[PDB]
Amino acid sequence: MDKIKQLFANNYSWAQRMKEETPHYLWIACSDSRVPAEKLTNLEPGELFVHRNVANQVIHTDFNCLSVVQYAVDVLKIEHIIICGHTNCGGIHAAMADKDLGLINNWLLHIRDIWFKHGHLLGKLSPEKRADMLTKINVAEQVYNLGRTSIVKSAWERGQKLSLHGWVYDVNDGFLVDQGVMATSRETLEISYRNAIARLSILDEENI
Amino acid sequence: MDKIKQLFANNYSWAQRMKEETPHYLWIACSDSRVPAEKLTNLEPGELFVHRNVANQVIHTDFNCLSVVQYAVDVLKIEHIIICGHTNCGGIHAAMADKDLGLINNWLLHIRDIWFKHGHLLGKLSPEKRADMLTKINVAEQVYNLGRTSIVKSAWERGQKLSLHGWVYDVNDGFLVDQGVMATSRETLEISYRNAIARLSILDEENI
Amino acid sequence: MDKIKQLFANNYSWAQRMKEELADHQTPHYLWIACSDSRVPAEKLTNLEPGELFVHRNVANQVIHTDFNCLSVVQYAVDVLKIEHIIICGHTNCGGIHAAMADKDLGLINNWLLHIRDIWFKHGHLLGKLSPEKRADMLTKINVAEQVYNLGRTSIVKSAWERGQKLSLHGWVYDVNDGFLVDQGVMATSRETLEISYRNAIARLSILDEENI
Amino acid sequence: MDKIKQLFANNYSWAQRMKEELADHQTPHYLWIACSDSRVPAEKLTNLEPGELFVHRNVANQVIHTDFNCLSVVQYAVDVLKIEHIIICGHTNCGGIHAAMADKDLGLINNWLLHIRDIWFKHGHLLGKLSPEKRADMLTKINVAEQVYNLGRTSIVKSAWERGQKLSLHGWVYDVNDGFLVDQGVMATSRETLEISYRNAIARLSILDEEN
Ligand SMILES: [Zn+2]
Ligand SMILES: [Zn+2]
Ligand SMILES: [Zn+2]
Ligand SMILES: [Zn+2]
Repeated sequence: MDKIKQLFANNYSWAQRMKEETPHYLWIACSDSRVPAEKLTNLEPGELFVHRNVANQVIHTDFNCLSVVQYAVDVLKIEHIIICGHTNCGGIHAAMADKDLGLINNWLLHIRDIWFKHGHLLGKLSPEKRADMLTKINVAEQVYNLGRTSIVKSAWERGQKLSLHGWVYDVNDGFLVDQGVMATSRETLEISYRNAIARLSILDEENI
Repeated sequence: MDKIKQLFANNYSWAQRMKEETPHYLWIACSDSRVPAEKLTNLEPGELFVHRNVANQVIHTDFNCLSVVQYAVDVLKIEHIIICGHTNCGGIHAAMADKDLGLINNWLLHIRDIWFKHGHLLGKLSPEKRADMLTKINVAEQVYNLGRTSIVKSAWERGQKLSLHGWVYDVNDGFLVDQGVMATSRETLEISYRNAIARLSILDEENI
Repeated sequence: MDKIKQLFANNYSWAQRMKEELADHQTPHYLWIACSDSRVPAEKLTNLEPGELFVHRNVANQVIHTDFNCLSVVQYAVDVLKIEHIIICGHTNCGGIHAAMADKDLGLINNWLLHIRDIWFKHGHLLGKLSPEKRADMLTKINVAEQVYNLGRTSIVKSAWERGQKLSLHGWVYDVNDGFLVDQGVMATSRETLEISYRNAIARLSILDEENI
Repeated sequence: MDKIKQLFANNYSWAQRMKEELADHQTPHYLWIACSDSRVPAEKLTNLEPGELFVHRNVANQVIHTDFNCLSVVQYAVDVLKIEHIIICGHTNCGGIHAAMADKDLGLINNWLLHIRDIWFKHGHLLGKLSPEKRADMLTKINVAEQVYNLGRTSIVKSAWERGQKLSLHGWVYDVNDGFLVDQGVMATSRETLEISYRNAIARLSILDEEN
């Protein structure tokens, strides 16, 4: 192992070079995302409370992610939760491949369920565009799952200001693109989710 | 919603400025650590595969983290997993506080079990230093847990090259500090864990 | 307190009776995944010999993709105990199904039951074609079919099949008023037979008797 | 395959018999958390009226702090069904305890059982004083004590107590050779009684008869 030594070297050089010269958002992103949230958003370290998992999921009964959410909402009183996906997501491609990759396959079955849920849409899409579309639909679905948590519903019910957001950044331009699901209440969840799916389901003439 | 608008402005300006101008590590870090791993390690982007949760835990039965680990080891063939803690960890402080914070308290009970495991040590330490020591002990314990997973044990059993590391990022100097648990095998895990705890139990003349 | 004291008295009485008036069946041959409501016990339903059932019970008998607890029961049952039959058993008048369908925030359990609500959505057209007082029991039946489908898609079961291990998956429901086990159609000995039977089962359930419309 | 066909014939036979020869107990009054081994069924052990038990079973009857499955059963039982008694029941000759104690990689289940191994090491001094053939049954007992302790530290149970809701936690073990439920000593109606009873139970288990 030389890569560990290289990492210590780079950390030392960075820290030295730098010295020579209340979080407000919960950010839920993917483990294989290339650009850190803070870089994408030009925020100061500490501004974001960050959870990262494979393919940026909010699975209904994932104690890990739900714990981060409950802590953020009920304890940190964070007012904004952002789910950020990205193009060329290895998690998404892994979910779409037909290989048993072992335990991770069970995690990615939730994504496969989303694929089936939108099977009519994705079936009408030319196969090479399907990954990008799934990546976007996934973000929309994860915001919907987040807004359906007991944690978020309760926060809203008691009058706590809390907004949910779902974006995708394209590795080809670094722009965050809103996928259209934005919730500040259960009604705005339902409406913007339906709206967003309808919009995502309009395919360019690369159909069937 | 101004904070969200600001984020889109920063992102746009960032990506414009930027244009006009195989992961090798699994990095398991804390959701409330402030400096991102990518910056701190000053590596090539995409070099890190990142999981972040509250208090950088590898819980034996956490599907989320174990999935990341299995994926990283069995599929990505990553050779280095690093658990990184950090000083002034809100997760650790939360674990040590006697408040019911709701669901997150269940997540942090694993940390409290670690505190009890090392209760004699921590009790001999002045109260204002205990959070600091628990944070370090926690990293050693999480590396131990990681090395005890079926995934890591199997990887080693079949002769796959895989190392586990446990560091703490020090905010006051930006340096990664090795906590001394470094495992390339079950035997090196046992020894370096025992070695690490023994070293961490030497308290500065600030006893009782 | 009196309920507990009475429980010990019931137990002591039964155990002592047994004495002055299981070990041969060390390894169970069936895994029974069922609901925590435990209306009619599996033993009563099946009249199997003592020890033959390995049992997991959770709210509304779910096999959630990423549930470490259930997946652990399944993996141990299949890879360690070498069980060749897994049965998912639902039941009518299921409190979990009823809670899942109710709008109330019951707290933590709502998150567990969101998986059943997803299933409800997944078959919303069909369930909307049913009379209101028939919907819970249709959702109970559909739930069981979906859980067999989930079980058969686990890495655990698929790997068992892929390496030639004999394993069958079953999904039944009984009416709590009569105790007759009814097969819901999803029965898998392979990924192919899972696909076919799952598809056929949903198609069959979508052909509504006019009583239920 | 014949086993299944037989099972349906048994069922039809029993159900048919019943017809030509539960609904009054729609809400159970006990939560029974026990092992998937299900050696002597809870109904047989307790002789309760049909429907009185709400049952969760998993390998080696664990209450893991972050297990959504068990915690969901517990929260539904406490907050929704308003159950006032939760019982954790272990049993001798537990395959999960035996698997926990063995060094074999059995795959995924090993991760679930790492929690039992943590308990094994937590009480490593005690368990080393026992004769090898007595260790599994001692770990079974300690396991139950520790799971009651975990249950009583859940946010679900602490909140129930905090708000004044009547709730008791129990931890029993039965010998598969005789069916007598034996109380392992951790019994909590409050956080304070949880602590005292937990400490007392471990102390009592630490006082060894003959078997060294
Ligand atoms: Zn990704
Ligand atoms: Zn932290
Ligand atoms: Zn039920
Ligand atoms: Zn057992």
